[PDB]
Amino acid sequence: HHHHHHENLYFQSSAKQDFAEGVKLWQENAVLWTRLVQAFQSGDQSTVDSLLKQLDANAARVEQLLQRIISETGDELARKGESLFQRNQQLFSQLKTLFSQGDEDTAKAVLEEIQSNLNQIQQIITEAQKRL
Repeated sequence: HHHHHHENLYFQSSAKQDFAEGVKLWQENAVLWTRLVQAFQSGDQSTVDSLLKQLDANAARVEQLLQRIISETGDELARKGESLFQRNQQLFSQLKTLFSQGDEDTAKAVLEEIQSNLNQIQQIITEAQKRL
């Protein structure tokens, strides 16, 4: 890893490593969520639920990685991203309830919220890379 930024920044290479791992997990989540939406459209809640479990697991994994970045470096962007993943975790359990009830209408709206969160996370990733 390299940190040759012209600004006096204290980003750690081990934090950058954790960041890279978090991004890869997010990329996986992006694929899993994309498929989730496809399953949602087809009405296959059983696949959706399974994917939500994977999405939640990865979200927690990234959360931990971001906390490590905060602990070592103190990246405010990691904190921002963390809260977005934490919200997604909440929304994943919200979907679980909604699909258990059968309320796909609201579940759609929740998925839309998750989408916008993923977009914000992408922005965090982009800007974090700039600072790294």
